[PDB]
Amino acid sequence: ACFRMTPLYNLPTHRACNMFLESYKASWILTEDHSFEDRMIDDLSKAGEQEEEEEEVEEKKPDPLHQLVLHFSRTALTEKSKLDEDYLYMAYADIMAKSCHLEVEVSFEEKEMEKQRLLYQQSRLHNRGAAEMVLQMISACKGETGAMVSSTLKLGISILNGGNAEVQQKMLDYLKDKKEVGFFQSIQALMQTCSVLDLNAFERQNKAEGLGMVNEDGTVINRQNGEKVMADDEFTQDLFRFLQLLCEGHNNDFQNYLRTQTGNTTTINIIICTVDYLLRLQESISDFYWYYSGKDVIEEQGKRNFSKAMSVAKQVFNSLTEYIQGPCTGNQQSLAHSRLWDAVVGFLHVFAHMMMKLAQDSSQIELLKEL
Amino acid sequence: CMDILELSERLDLQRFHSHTLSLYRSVCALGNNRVAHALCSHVDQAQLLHALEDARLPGPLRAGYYDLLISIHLESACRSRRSMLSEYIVPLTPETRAITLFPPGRSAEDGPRRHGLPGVGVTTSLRPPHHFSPPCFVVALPAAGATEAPARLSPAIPLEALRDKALRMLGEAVRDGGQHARDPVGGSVEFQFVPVLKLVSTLLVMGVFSDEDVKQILKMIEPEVFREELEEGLLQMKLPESVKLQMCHLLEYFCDQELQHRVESLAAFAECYVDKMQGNQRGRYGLLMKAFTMSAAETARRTREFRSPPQEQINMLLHFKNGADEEECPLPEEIRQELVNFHQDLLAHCGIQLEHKPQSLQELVSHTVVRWAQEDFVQSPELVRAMFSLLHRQYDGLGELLRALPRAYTISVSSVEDTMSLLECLGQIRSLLIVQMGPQEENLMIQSIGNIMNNKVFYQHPNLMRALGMHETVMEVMVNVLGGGESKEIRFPKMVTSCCRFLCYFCRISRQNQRSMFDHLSYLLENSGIGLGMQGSTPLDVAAASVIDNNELALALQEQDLEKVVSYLAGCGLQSCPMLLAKGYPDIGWNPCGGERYLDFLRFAVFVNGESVEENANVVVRLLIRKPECFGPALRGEGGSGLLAAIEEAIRISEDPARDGPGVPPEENRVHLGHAIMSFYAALIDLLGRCAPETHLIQAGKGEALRIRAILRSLVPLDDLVGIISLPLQIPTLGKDGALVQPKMSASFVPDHKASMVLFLDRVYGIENQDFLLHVLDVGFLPDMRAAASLDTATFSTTEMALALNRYLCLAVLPLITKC
Amino acid sequence: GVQVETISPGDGRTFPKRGQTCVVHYTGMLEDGKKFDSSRDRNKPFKFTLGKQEVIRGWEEGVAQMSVGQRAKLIISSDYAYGATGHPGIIPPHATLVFDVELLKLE
Amino acid sequence: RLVYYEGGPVCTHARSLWRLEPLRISWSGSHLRWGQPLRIRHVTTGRYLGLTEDQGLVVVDASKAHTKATSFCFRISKEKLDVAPKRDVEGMGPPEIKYGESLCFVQHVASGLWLTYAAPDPKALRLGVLKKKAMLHQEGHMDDALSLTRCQQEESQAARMIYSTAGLYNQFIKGLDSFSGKPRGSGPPAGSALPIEGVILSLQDLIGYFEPPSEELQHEEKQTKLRSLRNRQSLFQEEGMLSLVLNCIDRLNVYTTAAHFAEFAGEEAAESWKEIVNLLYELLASLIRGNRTNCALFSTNLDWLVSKLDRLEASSGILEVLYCVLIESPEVLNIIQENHIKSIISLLDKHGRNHKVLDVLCSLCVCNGVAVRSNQDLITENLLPGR
Amino acid sequence: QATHLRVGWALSEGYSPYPGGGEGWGGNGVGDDLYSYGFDGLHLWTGHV
Repeated sequence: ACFRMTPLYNLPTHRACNMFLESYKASWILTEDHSFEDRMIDDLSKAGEQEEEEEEVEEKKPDPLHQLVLHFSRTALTEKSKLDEDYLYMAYADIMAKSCHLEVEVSFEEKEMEKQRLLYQQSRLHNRGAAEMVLQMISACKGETGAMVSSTLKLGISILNGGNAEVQQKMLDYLKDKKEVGFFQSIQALMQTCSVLDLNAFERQNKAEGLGMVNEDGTVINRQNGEKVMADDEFTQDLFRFLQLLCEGHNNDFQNYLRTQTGNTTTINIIICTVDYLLRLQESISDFYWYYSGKDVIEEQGKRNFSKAMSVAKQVFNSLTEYIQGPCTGNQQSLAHSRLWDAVVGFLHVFAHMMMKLAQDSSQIELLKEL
Repeated sequence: CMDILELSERLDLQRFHSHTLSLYRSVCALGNNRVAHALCSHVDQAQLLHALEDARLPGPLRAGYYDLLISIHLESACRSRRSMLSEYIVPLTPETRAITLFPPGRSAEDGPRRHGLPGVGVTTSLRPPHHFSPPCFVVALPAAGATEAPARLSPAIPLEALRDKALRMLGEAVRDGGQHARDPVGGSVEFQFVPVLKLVSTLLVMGVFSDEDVKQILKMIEPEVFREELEEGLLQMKLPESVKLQMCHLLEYFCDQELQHRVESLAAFAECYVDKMQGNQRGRYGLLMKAFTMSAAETARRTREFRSPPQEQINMLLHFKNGADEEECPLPEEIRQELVNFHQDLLAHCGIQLEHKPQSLQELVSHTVVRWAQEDFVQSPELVRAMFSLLHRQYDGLGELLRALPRAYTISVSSVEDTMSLLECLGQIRSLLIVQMGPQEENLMIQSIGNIMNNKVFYQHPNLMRALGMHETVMEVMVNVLGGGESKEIRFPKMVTSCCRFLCYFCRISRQNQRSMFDHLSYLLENSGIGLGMQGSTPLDVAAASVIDNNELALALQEQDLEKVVSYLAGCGLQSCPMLLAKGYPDIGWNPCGGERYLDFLRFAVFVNGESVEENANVVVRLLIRKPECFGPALRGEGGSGLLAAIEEAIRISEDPARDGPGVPPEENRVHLGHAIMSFYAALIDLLGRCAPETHLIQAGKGEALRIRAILRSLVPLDDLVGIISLPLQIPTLGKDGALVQPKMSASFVPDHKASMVLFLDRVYGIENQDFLLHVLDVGFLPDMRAAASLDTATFSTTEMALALNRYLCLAVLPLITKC
Repeated sequence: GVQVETISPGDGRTFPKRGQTCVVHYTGMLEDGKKFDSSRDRNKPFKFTLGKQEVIRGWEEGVAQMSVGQRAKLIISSDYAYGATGHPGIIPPHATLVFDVELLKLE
Repeated sequence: RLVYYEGGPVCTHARSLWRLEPLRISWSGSHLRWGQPLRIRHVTTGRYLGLTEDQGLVVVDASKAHTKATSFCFRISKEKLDVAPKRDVEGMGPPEIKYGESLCFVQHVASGLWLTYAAPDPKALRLGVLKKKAMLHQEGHMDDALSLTRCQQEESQAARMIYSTAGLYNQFIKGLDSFSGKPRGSGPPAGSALPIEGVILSLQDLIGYFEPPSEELQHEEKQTKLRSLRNRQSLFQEEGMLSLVLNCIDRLNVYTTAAHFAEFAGEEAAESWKEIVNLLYELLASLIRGNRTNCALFSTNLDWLVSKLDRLEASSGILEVLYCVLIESPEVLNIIQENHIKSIISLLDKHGRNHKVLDVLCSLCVCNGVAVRSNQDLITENLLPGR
Repeated sequence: QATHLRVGWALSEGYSPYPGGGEGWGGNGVGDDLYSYGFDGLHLWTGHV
């Protein structure tokens, strides 16, 4: 409160120094923006003095970027029980992902030039084994969530953005040539670990926030515990975006492959796995609506959780649309004979009632637009 | 005997002797300083120093002797220093105040492109010294007990002479490589360079080289880049991949020195700037108070800053990166400009703020790594990994500082000695992470834990302890010994007992410490399946300490963890204790002692600060009803005898030997089965009473609260509670002549058992009727009050039963009568 | 017990007394002639205070029996050197030790 | 002899593999059809699922596996519409049943009973048992349908190899026990003949089978071969071939030399004693090499291995086995004792200066970057001071 | 190592001490074999004893 009047000038010099270091790192160093990824990739992708060395050998030696990708591929292919967290791999995967930028009225010429620039940036990586590396790392994670698989998925999305047909072809050829069930087993495990709206977690978070501020912010924890509801929504969106980009452009071969892997000893139906996740998410959203139905106005935190769930649902709908569009008749049949209709029925119920409820207060216009 | 140089042609003897050297290296590996001292008698200092210089020695023997010298004399010190080299505890001394990012130079005192030579200059980060003892095999052998003597230090070897020899040999190797002879020392360039480079790297990391020595090494690496304000450098010579790996190690050391220098410069600037900021805030406060209240609202808005936490004040005062008005940030413009200039200097040093000759360490490393990768398809994965780690550090220099700062910490000059002692103890504990636990290691661990817990810096700098990761290291040691032979009765119980005393206190030191330990709850709950026979503190106690009286953490608890604990409780309620069966106790068919421990962890989770956490209480109640075996054989639906019958049967068991214990004893027979059963049921009733909902929720008529209370009322009848409360206690008496017939508290029915019944009765059923109040007073409370009053004589006043009765009356009974 | 056999003569008068710091150069061997210790290998004289039970009993008696500048061979039985335990990894159990000691100076 | 529904690691072992055998020789590899009668053979034991009038559902021997007892069929549904019969076809036929997708009920043809699970007996779940005895019942439960899952060619080959190898080595052990304690004097061996040639050929074949991959291979290929090798070692160990090899080694170790063996088995048999012993030790090393799980099994019977180091017929092989065990298993390192270390040092004393013995000696000193101070101290105290 | 200095007699056919290694711990001189007989001030040396 007021009378205590805790001034910074009374702190001992070393306590003040530590506080200053924390604050300075948080506000000045962290906020600084340095873009070295493009320069790094450009420097690493250059062979040196090839003519002087007279590399007349038909098989040219890999350049530094190629060797880096090969090293990470070897690490992924090593036979181990689990994939150890590797700060080096995570950093270089982030660098490679950032190297592919994915950047009013834009002229047709400008749009085509941007597409070509992105294609060149993605070819820099997929000409050096990046696609196979991504597949190998996903397989090696063995269904365990974490920073390694998050970085792998982000890299895959970066090299697949725009529906890169060449990358899709390389990935499909690698998968069909290796014939390993590990990749889709890992994908299925990750999809099953993906989370949905949790009302017990929501109530716990509300109570934690309600807990008041008695002591000083340093001594107290500021109740800044990470989000408890849909804490991995970014990972879920990345996983389903990767699956969508595998089929973007109506790639019939890979659309069929996602349903049935003919060459493998066992097959996993990723279309049905996606439908099952959508059903879980729909049930969670229906629970949230029932929780809020009696209340007159949805508060800020409830709106935020609704919005996160709706973004995830949007991504899942886009993934299913990509699976079936073209059309892939096999995928159309597989979806028609699945639990998709129940999910659509539940979603229609929620949509109708949330429309009618949100229309009654203009403070929820953004939520209504998203819905 | 023959000349050892004949092993160049006698290849079987050469192989056997090289493997003998490997065996020497391995019998002393990872801190066996006693065996290193022993090996000093088989390969003496003169032999090792002669082998270092022998140019005719076959390559395997040369490498083996270099490695043997390192293992005997330097490995332990190098490892201990390397463990500490990742933390920056900067004391606020004049040398620290003097440290600056860029060297004071004619071009400018800070800012100029030219860095100082890496690894050369003043560094103030605390690093405990090296400790060695002289080899000598005529001293009297300490005839004290085994596994208790002070740990042996590494045998000493003259370090200044060793440094000079290493430098001279490296220079000779560089010259010879430049000359390109046909008889390399050791038979190959790799066998000529790798050993001396390994020795030099070890000595560098140990930090024994002086500034002149470091300058010589830098000039050997690259004469042009590291010229001081022949011409062929190691980095520019053609070398095998192993030599490139050693060069990468040297470059790693120098890059680490640059990072440390940046951290220390930042700390020094932080000291100066924070002093200026505090001095300015003092003046602003003085002027604000002196003001004759222009506007009360203005005064309140101004003091809004000074009535805020210091961390928030600092954040507000440092929020002028993109400009700010004197109201948003009252910091003066001059003080802002100082920080702006320092930030520019830091960016320039890291290279962020913007010649084929490198001219700098960063550019040299980048060019070298890229050139190697361009020149060859590197075959060694270790070399590839080192190359690209170095390249990443060069390209992202600000990120390295950002990831290093969490491990930086400033301390006052008066804390330096105690911090050094604490660092030595932590070094010993960390060294114990690479050796199978034994008696000597157990004693060392216990002593180090005691010293740390007696050190003041442990209590005053919990953030420093967390940054050092003390809790994680101690937890890892404890879990190693626990997991090792999990089925077998775990050895070294005393070490695990200390492993709480330390950690189970670490949680209590501060809330952030509690949160950090809570982050490992599943780990502790995973390893908590064993214990009991501990008869001390346990990982389950660590788990309870993490969630104790902390509302935020109790709410952050996970249903998975609660389900794990409930499953353990179900196991305890279904199976007997193998240890008790072995010791010879009767087979009652379940494990009250373990059940009590698990119920106890649940009680802390359900109730925080004298109130029930509904979120956890409902979950716990539902899990318990879904696994009815958790209620004990008495509360079983079909064959259950009821709580009152269970307690009476337990009393009979206690009275009758041959059913209460083995009947064949350190703690007077250790476990008594009657008391164990009574304690289990008391703990269960206490847990259920604490899971009962709050009166305000009941008044508001919440459906969930009413349902939970109804479930609890159905589980426990009121008549059973009243009967247990009415059961008589054995009071101390005077028989014979002066014979105090005191009940054995640890083996009989005690008031602590009735306290839980009273708690359940008051929280679940509640007293609301005068007739019921009078009935319970007449049958259960008044007799115990009269007994406690009668035990107020001078002889019985301080008896254990009298004190227990006083505690029971003053904690359960009398408060209830006051409420009613 | 310890037997002392002169190798080179000393001064003949200056003997160590209790509480003095004897500085010596020695080479230790087992009875069969195997070397196990030597201060000359480390190139540093060994210093020890007489009467503080720092060294083995055989040394304590033999060096006291010597004069400054004297070199002598000390033959020490097991009970005087290390007894049954020995020095693990260096000296076997029940080993007789032969030392070649030289008393450089007294301080 | 009993059949269970079991879950967990067993789903990757060889005891859960069954061969479907239609009641015909011609076109027995045609597409499986609903209602088509067939036998179900357990691969690793060679026994047939069947209904016995006394024991109910069991696996019977091939000699007792007549069609009435052991003929089963797959049904799409439990409806009583099996009346409609079908004739055989000379060809691959029409595809009816699919892997994974199709859900099939198993019916005993002769009795019409359904393959189901016995009502979970009490106290077994309480102990922790999670396997349900399978039975043949008149009605069954709604969740009786089974899904047919394909197994890898490597797994099926390993299962058949386990079956044949177990048969051969059991016959060998019985042969040895036949004359265990019956000296022949000067007459005939006085026992049953030994399959010496078969045993030798089988041991050589299995050593080649378990050969570790060549070092000069591309990383990917080497990793795949290592994975396959580990899986095969695990399959054999789980089916119990390690115990069989150890039993053979015990029976042959009872004898101290080829002549001592000949005194009981005859000169012809004794001419292969040394070769068989060496091959058995090589197979043991191949079976445990690089396999932490297999190597850890010796922590209980380390004396069994250390006590054989001084046998002169297969010293190098025994040392190789010990080397593999110590290289892979920290559990053995944590139970090593002074007498074991002294035996290993006596190996140096009695066989000469062999660097493999030193390699063994400080495979005991450190393992996976963790040191055992007791082992280090014991080696230092027992090897160095003698000089 | 202590300086070596011995005086005595040796037999022509048989006393051939080569530099370097040899009997015992090397450094073979007078009295280190059974072809030579030496004196060193304190000891009579023969047969390396």
